[PDB]
Amino acid sequence: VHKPGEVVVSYGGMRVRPKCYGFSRMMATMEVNPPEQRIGQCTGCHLECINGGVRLITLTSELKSATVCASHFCSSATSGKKSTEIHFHSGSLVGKAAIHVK
Amino acid sequence: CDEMVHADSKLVSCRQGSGNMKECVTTGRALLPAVNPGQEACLHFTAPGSPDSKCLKIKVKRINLKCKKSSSYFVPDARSRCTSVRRCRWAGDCQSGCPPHFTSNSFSDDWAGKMDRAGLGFSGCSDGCGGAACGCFNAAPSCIFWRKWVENPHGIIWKVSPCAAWVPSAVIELTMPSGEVRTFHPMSGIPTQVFKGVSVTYLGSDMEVSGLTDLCEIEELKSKKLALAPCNQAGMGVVGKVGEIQCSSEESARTIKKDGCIWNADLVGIELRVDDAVCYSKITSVEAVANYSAIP
Amino acid sequence: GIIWKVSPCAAWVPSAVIELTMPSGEVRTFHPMSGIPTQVFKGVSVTYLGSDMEVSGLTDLCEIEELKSKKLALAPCNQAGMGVVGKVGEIQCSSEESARTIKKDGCIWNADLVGIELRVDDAVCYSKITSVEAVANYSAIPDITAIRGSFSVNYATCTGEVTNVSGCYSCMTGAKVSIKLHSSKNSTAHVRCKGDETAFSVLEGVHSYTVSLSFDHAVVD
Amino acid sequence: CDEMVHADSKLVSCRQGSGNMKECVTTGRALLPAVNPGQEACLHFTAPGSPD
Amino acid sequence: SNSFSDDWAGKMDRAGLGFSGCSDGCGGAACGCFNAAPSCIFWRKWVENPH
Amino acid sequence: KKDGCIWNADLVGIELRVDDAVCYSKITSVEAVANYSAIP
Amino acid sequence: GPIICAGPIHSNKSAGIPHLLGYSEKICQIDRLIHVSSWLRNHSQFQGYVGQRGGRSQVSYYPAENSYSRWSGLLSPCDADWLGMLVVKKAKGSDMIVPGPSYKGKVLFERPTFDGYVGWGCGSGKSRTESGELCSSDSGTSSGLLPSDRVLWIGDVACQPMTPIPEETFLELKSFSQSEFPDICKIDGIVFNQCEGESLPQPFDVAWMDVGHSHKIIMREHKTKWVQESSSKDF
Amino acid sequence: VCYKEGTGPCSESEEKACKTSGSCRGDMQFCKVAGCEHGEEASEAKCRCSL
Ligand SMILES: *[C@@H]1O[C@H](CO)[C@@H](O[C@@H]2O[C@H](CO)[C@@H](O[C@H]3O[C@H](CO)[C@@H](O)[C@H](O)[C@@H]3O)[C@H](O)[C@H]2NC(C)=O)[C@H](O)[C@H]1NC(C)=O
Repeated sequence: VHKPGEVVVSYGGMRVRPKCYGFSRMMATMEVNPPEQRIGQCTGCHLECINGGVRLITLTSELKSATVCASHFCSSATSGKKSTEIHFHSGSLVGKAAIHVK
Repeated sequence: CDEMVHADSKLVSCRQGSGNMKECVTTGRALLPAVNPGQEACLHFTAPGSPDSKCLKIKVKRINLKCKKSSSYFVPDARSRCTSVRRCRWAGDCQSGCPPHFTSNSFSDDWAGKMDRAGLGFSGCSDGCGGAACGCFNAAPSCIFWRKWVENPHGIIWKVSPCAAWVPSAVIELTMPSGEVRTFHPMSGIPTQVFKGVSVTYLGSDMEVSGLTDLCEIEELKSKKLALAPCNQAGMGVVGKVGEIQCSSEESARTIKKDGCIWNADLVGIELRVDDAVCYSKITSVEAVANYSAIP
Repeated sequence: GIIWKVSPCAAWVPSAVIELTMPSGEVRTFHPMSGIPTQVFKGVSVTYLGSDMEVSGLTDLCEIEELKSKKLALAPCNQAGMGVVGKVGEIQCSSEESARTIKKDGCIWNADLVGIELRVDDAVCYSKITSVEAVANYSAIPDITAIRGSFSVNYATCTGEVTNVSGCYSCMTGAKVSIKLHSSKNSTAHVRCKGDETAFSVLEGVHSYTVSLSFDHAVVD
Repeated sequence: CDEMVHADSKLVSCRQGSGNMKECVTTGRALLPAVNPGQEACLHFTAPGSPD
Repeated sequence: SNSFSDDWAGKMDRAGLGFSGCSDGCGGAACGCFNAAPSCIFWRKWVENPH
Repeated sequence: KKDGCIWNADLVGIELRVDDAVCYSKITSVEAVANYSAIP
Repeated sequence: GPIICAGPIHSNKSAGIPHLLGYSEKICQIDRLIHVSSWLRNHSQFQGYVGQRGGRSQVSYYPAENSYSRWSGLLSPCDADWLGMLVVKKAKGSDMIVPGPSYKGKVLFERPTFDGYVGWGCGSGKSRTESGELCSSDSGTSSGLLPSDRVLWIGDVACQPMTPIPEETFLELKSFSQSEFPDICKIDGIVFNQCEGESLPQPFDVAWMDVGHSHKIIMREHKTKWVQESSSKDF
Repeated sequence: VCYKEGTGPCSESEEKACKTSGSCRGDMQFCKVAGCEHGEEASEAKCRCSL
């Protein structure tokens, strides 16, 4: 008979005989998982002493009460600051001692 | 505010829509000096009538060096998969001379034409096994048809832009006289014109400039971190660059289905055998191929 | 014929040998080119780049291999889509099953390569082709990390009962310690906190066995 | 293994197909240091439940 | 370059021979009109003189 | 509006985005671009 | 064209075709679409002789060009029913149509599924002139002559005698299919991977094979292989 | 739009149903969210709603 021949499907380290090999359209479904989450939380910020001016170093005692792995930015003080440590890990009770010229 | 400049109210056209409180509409141009960082600058408004007037406060926050996204492109994580349907001659009846024309999208050989999970993979015949070993008893050889997929099971996507420049810019907050507060980032080293409401801010003094090599930014959609590289980019993927697949829809950046994104000739590693073809690849990951820094 | 398959990488980057252990118990081998951010696909996981802690340079050379496997040979090994003048590879042909004869179209000739010359009666044969050997030959051979896909993760009384200690501190392998346990279930163990050197990852059967692991210390705790 | 890094199991989605033994499906990314040649490196998996 | 049938057929153009073009295409749920393939955008430029 | 006056190829600064295009320019004012005197 | 012969044309419609023990006699009968009519008398209850002068030379399938259609030697699932390999079954209300083809003048179409093979029928005189499930009365179909007009088959399927695999080998394929499609969770209501809530309207088209077990298997990274050997059945 | 394609459009009792019902089929952007229950109407299909 005018046939191509027998079929064998080899699929990722296997050798399998098909009773019926074919393609067809099927009725299916799809799912979705909502994106986004949000966080906020009180932090203790205190100032032991200050030596701001032109000199880069200052003594600032701020803390965090949070658990998030990824830490966001931080900000500056008056008279044009940009703290060398804006992002610093926020998982555990790790205080942050910044530097300024205020 | 320490530095303050009043308007030029000589443009006078006010319609007395209400008698208790007046109304007026005006425009013009102004030249106010740059304020020190961390402070706000003012702008005084005057009217020919005495009692009423308003103000406008322009607050600066930061000075830094960013560059503008002249373009934008997405990069998926390519993988190379390849199938093989192996007819033999007089049973696939495929032409003695392999048809030099190849239909790269349908593939009527295996289920007519449908959506292809590859982005324009190629086609071809091959050399032919024939005889008792391959078992279909014809002497003459057999053509084999092969596919290549550029695929992405669980991608991590990067959007990139080749500014290839660095000019000072700042952070601005604005105070409409009504009481609105709208934020934006003006590229005030370049005479860019950002549009909002009624006003537009523009250039400042480039009191210091610096030079730097051909580098530009790499960012991740899950936001692993931010990365820097030589970061070559153009309309096409040049040899040896960071970005090969350059694809222009985030919602279509998971799979490879939008036409906008553009392949490389013979990029995927298809190689043949006596029975069927196997997959390899020569693509390079973004990391550790040409990396000159890593952001703290 | 004696057939050679060739590829022009024209580069050299460090790579290694990796064997993998699926949590189910599968063991699949592969060779990752971990100097290049290549992504090898298997099962659910994929491994990728490492640190190129040393690199070196080398000239335009690439590999020559024989199908009967006489031996392995190296050459300048020029290759492209076409056969350029004076190169190692003139006939470049893309089917092993059709590599004995010359019948597949994929492989590509050279203009006026074969030496036909005429006479007063009939033409005679000559050639100007060159063998692979002794034409241009310059030698003769004598932070690993992975990305996770959609895994297939699966899911009581137990005693430790150590037996002995070996000797190593500050040797690159560490000392090997043996522990004789038994547990009613098939399970996996975890770290000793005071060992102060490394974590643990043992796996046991439901009997009394011993599985030995490597560690180093100044004094045993 | 001497160098060992545990997973980041914060991705939690497990369907209780069977009560005696649980099931779960997860993914992610990991960064383990390169081990010395001739030795094997590990990767620990954790679940919110204790025993397994 | 003079009519622009896309937005109200062809009329007086307050620009002096500004150009035309398509662009790259946003497509998907983000731009919201649910087709996969990208979208062309048409743009004008005016050379103008208020006062 | 008169045809007699003549433009410059790609003089006006059109640039695109993911949604819509924004305006810029590279033209120069007559003053302080190349000025070598000012009449008393 | 014909495996053996062109199918007979007998004017008197009211005839029930009987059984035959012969192997090389039923194939040309299968060429005549004799078996599908028997399904109607069994489930649809109509003595409609199907496809006069048609054979396998004019029958059309939804995909535009079918290479497997050219090959009459291969065997299609509805023709695996006469020979006892597989059996097609009725349709339940929870089973839904696929909006692909143009359902004009039909009575019997196939649809291979995850579980089995499904056939749908209408009444005699109930012409099918729309994709809906509702069948429509009309006298324009009183004559039984139709070139596969009522016989339109979905999919491009090849079938053959097979030798099974152990149960564990089946379990390997089922798990591996789950890993390759992370997004797919629910199919035809049958669980593929349990997930959270899911949408509904989406037609779906991947290749598949059957190896003698309940759960169907799908693939995207497969390599086929074509061998033909002298088998007494294949004559 | 909803139309019975026989005796014209759907009824008010029909179109009000076909935002709550589960038998009248339709095209996409109408089944993902509005829920075409796709009643297998072999004969006498209910009225289809498209865009
Ligand atoms: C529709 O129903 C018919 C009767 O219910 C049925 O006819 C029956 O067909 C079977 C086929 O297996 C015959 O079974 C015997 O014959 C076969 C070979 O022909 C043998 O291999 C079997 O072992 C068995 O001995 C029945 O004899 C036959 N019925 C009668 C009364 O003879 C049709 O096959 C049914 N058609 C469909 C599509 O379901």
